[PDB]
Amino acid sequence: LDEYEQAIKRAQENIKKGEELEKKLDKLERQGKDLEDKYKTYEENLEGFEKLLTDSEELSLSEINEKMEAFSKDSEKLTQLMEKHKGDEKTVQSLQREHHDIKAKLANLQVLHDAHTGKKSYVNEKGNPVSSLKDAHLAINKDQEVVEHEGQFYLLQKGQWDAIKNNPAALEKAQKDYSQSKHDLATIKMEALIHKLSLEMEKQLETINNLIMSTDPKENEEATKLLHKHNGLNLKLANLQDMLAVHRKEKSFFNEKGEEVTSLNDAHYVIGKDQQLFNLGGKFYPIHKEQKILEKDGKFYLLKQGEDWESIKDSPEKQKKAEHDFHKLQYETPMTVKKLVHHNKGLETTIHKERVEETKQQLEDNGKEKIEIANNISK
Amino acid sequence: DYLFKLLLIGDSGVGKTCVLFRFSEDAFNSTFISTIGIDFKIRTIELDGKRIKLQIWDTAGQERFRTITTAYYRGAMGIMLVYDITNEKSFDNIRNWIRNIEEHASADVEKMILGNKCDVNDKRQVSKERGEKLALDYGIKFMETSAKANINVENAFFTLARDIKAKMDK
Ligand SMILES: Nc1nc2c(ncn2[C@@H]2O[C@H](COP(=O)(O)OP(=O)(O)NP(=O)(O)O)[C@@H](O)[C@H]2O)c(=O)[nH]1
Ligand SMILES: [Mg+2]
Repeated sequence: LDEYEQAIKRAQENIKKGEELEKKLDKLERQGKDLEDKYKTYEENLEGFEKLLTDSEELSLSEINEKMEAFSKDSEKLTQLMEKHKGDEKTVQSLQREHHDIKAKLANLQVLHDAHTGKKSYVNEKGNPVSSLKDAHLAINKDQEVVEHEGQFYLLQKGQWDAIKNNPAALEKAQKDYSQSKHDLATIKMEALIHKLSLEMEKQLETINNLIMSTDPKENEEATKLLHKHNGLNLKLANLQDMLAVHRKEKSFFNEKGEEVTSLNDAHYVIGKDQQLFNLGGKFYPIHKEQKILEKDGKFYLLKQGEDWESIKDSPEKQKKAEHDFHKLQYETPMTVKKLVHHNKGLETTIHKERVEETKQQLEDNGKEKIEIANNISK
Repeated sequence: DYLFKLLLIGDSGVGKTCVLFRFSEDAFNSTFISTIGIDFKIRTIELDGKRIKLQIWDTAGQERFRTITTAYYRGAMGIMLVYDITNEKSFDNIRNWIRNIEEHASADVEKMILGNKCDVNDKRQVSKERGEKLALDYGIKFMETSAKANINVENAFFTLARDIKAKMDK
């Protein structure tokens, strides 16, 4: 009948779901091995990080010049915009900031360049010439030297030691100059690492593309293996940005217990210089140092630390502002890169099995379902 | 058969990984799993009796993860710029995303703006009109989406594909 049409197509339905479901049930055996390789590649890169700040191959002179060329074509294009919005002071100021940073990026690359032409020389901790940046503590030039009065180091214009060792003021600005120079070199190193890692990552792009196009499924799956490596390098870049930011006192490292800490290795969190880690029963939120979070009647409020319920209890729009302010926190990731990766790993591992079973049932049901539409049609 | 490469960009938290997963697997997960770097999904749709394979690329929203994001602009045919209607900053930042693209992606790339999480009017901070105003200032299509409720997600991708097939057919 009508019914026969609606019964055959009531099993046309069921074999549509015997197949797009059995698709998922080995395609997940799939994705979990993917998940396995992904976190393995990630952890390798993370473990290999410290052992890369010291042992990475340097930027070639060619790479240095090429990255300086690129920055210059950015400083050029920056001024063009600066003189397009001439008069709009608040964007001209914005672009001046962007232009100043590039300028400083370039002064750093120039040090690297000057050392391949030296021009400048690398020097250890402290005084003596070295050949490799990994060994360098300072980069100085031809009319400067490092003297080591006791366990205390000094950076001065060459020869002028005698005009110095009897004036403490000048003993001081030269033990200061020394420090500032060690600092600047550290900055240069992190940026160099970042540039080096960037170049390496950009190169993998052509490759990844090919493996994707490749009709051979064996090659296709190899693009995913390679993406993991690509992203592993990105984990390293992220650490460096975080380090640079802390190094520049834009940010702060904190350990598991929200104690401020100096080094990445001890850090579980990384947040703004003017922020704190606020606890909401077993979870840290990055907020301003002079803010707090108040809970009342299952509601949450971000307020100045002065404020409390009384401050806003008669103001409705205050309350809603403090709730939107709190709501913006929700997807903040104050965690350190390594920590985030471990966090994400637990979340994905959990959810994978929560898709192992649900789909397994979804197949069990669709074969139970088979015993009904086979039943009806054989009538 | 055509083959378009699509790029999702936008601040962390706005829902890029989620609209991707709704369009590609028709699934949504509330659990925040922040994106560490690029990956892609694949979906073949049908426009004008012709197959269109969509190769769709997710990116990392967190600043520390976007050092080389401009390098991904290469050979993107379309770019969805995503923000969160319940987060004004994420919306303000679209200006910068847009600029960054003008400077680093071909002037030819197709661009759609998506105000995601439109299923959360109880926490809205950006008016749908501010949305379309912005999109009109820049001359790019616009649309409010929800990856949770599956609102306008097929829509957004079909439209963007359309505008590429258009320009490409001719
Ligand atoms: N209510 C609602 N929640 C959503 C929607 N889209 C995403 N979310 C939620 O918002 C969070 C952020 O989603 P996600 O896709 O990870 O955003 P993202 O842009 O990928 N972040 P990142 O750049 O850091 O990877 C997740 O908790 C997700 O469940 C939506 O349309 N509605
Ligand atoms: Mg994402």
